[PDB]
Amino acid sequence: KYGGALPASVRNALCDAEIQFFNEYSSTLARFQSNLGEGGVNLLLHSAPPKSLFVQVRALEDYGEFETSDGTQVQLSKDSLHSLPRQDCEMLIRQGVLELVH
Amino acid sequence: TTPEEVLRKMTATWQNELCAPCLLPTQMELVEILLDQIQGMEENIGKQTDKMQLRISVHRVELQRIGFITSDYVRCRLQKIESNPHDAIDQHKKRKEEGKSDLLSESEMKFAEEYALAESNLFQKTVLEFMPAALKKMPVPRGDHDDVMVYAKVTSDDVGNVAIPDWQDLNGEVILEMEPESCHLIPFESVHQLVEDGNIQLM
Amino acid sequence: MIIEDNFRQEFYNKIKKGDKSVVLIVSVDTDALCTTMILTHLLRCDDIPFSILAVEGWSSVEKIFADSQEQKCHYILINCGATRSLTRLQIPPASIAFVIDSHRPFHIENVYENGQIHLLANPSEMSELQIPDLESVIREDSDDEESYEQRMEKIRRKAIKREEMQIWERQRRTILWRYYESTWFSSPSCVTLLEMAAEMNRVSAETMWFTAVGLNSAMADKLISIEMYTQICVDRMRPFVHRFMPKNIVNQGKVDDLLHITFGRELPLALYSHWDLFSAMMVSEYFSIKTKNWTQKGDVNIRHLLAQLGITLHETKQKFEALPTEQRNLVVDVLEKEMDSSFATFFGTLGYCGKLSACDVARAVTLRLEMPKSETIMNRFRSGQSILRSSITGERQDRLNLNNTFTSICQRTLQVSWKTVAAAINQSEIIPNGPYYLFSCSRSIDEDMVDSRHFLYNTAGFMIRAFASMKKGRTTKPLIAMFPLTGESAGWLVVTGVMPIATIYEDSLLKTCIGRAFERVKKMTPPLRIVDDYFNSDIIRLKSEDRTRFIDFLQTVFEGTSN
Amino acid sequence: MNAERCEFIAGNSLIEVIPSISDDRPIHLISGDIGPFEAGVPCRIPVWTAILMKRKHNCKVVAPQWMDVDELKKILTSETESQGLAKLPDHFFEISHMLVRDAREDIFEVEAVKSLVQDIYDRRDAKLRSSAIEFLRQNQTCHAQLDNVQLIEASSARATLEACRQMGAVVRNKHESTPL
Amino acid sequence: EHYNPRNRLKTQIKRR
Repeated sequence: KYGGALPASVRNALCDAEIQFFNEYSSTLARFQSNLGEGGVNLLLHSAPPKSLFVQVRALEDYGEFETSDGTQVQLSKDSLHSLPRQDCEMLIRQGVLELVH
Repeated sequence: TTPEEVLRKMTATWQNELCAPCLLPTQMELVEILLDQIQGMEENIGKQTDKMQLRISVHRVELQRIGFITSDYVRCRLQKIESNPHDAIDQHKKRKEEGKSDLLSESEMKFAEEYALAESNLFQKTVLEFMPAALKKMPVPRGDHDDVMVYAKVTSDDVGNVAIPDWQDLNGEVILEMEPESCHLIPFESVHQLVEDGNIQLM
Repeated sequence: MIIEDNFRQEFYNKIKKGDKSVVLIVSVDTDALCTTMILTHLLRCDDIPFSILAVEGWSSVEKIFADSQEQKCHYILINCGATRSLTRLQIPPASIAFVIDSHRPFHIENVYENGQIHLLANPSEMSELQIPDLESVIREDSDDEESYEQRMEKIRRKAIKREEMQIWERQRRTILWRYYESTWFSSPSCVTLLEMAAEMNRVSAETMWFTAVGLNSAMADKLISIEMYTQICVDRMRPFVHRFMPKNIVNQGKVDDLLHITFGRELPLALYSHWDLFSAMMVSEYFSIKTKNWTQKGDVNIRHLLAQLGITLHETKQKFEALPTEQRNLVVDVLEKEMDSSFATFFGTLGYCGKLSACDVARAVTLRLEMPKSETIMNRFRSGQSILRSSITGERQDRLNLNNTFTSICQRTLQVSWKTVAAAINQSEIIPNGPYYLFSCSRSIDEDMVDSRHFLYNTAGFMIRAFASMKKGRTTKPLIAMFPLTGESAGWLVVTGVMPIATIYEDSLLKTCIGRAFERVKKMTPPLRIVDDYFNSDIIRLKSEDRTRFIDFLQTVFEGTSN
Repeated sequence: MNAERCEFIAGNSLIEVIPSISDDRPIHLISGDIGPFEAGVPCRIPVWTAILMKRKHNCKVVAPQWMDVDELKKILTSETESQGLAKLPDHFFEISHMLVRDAREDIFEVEAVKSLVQDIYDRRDAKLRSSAIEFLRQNQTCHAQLDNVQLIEASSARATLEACRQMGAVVRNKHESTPL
Repeated sequence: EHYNPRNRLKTQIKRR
């Protein structure tokens, strides 16, 4: 869910053995991910069938300078609209920096 | 063999893997070929000086589709392994003893062993170290896919006959004929071998 | 630099070649919204990444430029940037600015920048702008620095050159003082982008509809004359109409699933087809001035007028949708012949859904953009975008949102403006103050509406003609209006003004000078607490304490121009 | 498996378009070569590529032959007369919905085509409902034949699989309870 | 030279 991290409100409910289990499972999953192809694969990407190449997004906070995979710079600042490639900013959509605009 | 054939085989594998209730023999070879093809096309586009033209967009959308297929296949198999890791290792060893094709690749087997150890640690620290000495063994459930149904379509010409349980008399069994265009509602264990051999497509 | 031709090669290809990052800076108004809607479609066809920023004051543009000194950008400025020198704002040294703006005149420094600035102009507009030649306004003043007899000769030549420099400066100050005489609006921006997209063959009914809405917004906001609107429709818009007509009616009358656009006659009433005709008439300028309905005799006058025209009271007082079609056509013919105007507009139809008018959609988009000021600027921008997209679909929820927008705030704005004018006349708020008339309130009826350009321009233009109809000899002076604010802007006033009724325009352009008068009031000493951040020069904010000194200073300016 | 993945598989079909752009070389996709393009001369490409070009105004889509009104009437006649499900073209409903969504300008006799497709869907839905209801009264067998079912029709009807799995447990309990 | 997937597949067959 979202990015791969536990909320503080969830972590306060756990015991130490469960926290250890989360860290062991995350390390095992990353180690498996590193062996796919040459450079590894992020399995949180392509979570649904792709509808289009570009997405329209609204920036929710002053993240600052960002760069696409083609080397184009973008200045993500609060209350601004962008049109970006989907693969590049899917992670920021998951982490809550951007939201989709319909 | 062409990449145009490899992708077509991979799509049918993906559909069967989504529909089947348990773990099919592994096909990571096709995944590795298609990932290498994605990387080669990416570097070839990177050598271009002009990118605002139609060809580059068509190529990039095709790479998007192939990446979706491979990622969804690997995610489905990992979610199947996480439900019961010891049973997966047991079935792989039994197929190796029977001399059949592999159930798990090397990386999948390594992931299964490491996840099994990580899952064992939590139970040992929470409960099992406090038990009396007789009750310190780790429980592992048996398999659960006994009464599962599927929708199945026949594609090969010469499939032959299939046996199913008899609900009028469960001591015995009933024999069915599979004509080569038909669709059936049928138990999975009757069609398991044909799904492995590729003579049946699940729906 | 001014670009007058060849816009695809001069402007679009330089963005398509992708060396720098692409930013749009947009003024928050309806015409700018429609221009943005066309331009981003053209970019998304070619898969160019871009970003958008919305502004409503010069200080926001200053902050955007100030934070960006290390970047490299193609800036595109929409309905802002023409009337102040951009180089005195901190343009980043590596970036380029393109300006697409309908304000006039261009600032002379923006005209004669070396090449960091490009200004797009309408076809053949250079023949009318009458910009001064370069050496009369810009000079290499750096080069003014420079035996006994040779020393004396150098003293003589320095005296000669200093005197000729002063002669040239006197001519230059006269030329610039006449150049900055007035402000005015040229053609709307989105027509140019429609013409540009027609070259690329990426024009459709949606872009045509957006252009029609953007053109009608300038008419509804009292920015351009009816003659200029008619000329734009005859010249530039007519070649596109036959493309999108419902000519599939020839194919067995078949109602297909596509948007179709037609052009034709229309009643100039505000919201008559989404309302009832009596209520629509009683808030308009024309029928209010004709019947004098702020007085006691207004109800009797309008009843007698309807009896003369031949329309029943029940027909006027039921909802306009309820009438049969032939009865509707008869009533619309009678009222069109009564109002006697040359107005015509565009209609859009989609399936079995109700027909819409571009003028009505323009009013809805404007009132969702500009109000209320307690909401954030991006939220107002997104609301206007949603309302504009709702007009090109047959979906039930979208059409329900559009009808709610029609039947609440569009009605309420007209009613509040009429109440303001009626209270002004009935309690004699308008007084002479020398060379101009002055209007001031005890309280404003709704302070969310006071800061809107649409509300201010429409209300003041109605008020001066209503005041001048009561008594003869009132046509030769301008009107100045002041409204107070409360709450978080307690102690402030909003100030604007309107030209005299008797003014004659040499052509269709509607030039005004009252924003220039306010601007020259600001230069006087000791300074006054005036805020001048808006892109429109004839709207300002003033501290409540400086009202008396402001009245005296503005009288000094108008008297000094009378001298 | 769900409707989005059904549409994803349906995108791999081939369809004919007429370009307005032109190009010299072929395009070497991993799924095979598709080019070259000449303006005004038709050629066959995948459906996803056709929709991608149609959004960019680079082509005109030519509808399939089974979207003719006479052909749709033939399909409706056969579906009405047959007791079981009649045979259809591959990915019939998915391709119909995709083309009505993205390319309805190029379809001819659009409302009649749309109404005929809705009629075919309505009565095939009723046939599948009646077959499943009649199956769930059974106790003697755990098998049925469902020839010419589409993939999206199979995807929408997965409650029957769960119901049959639940029924099998009670049948097995009765068999184990039979005395000896 | 014009890129083609088949040459890439032949190179990977030689690699593996």
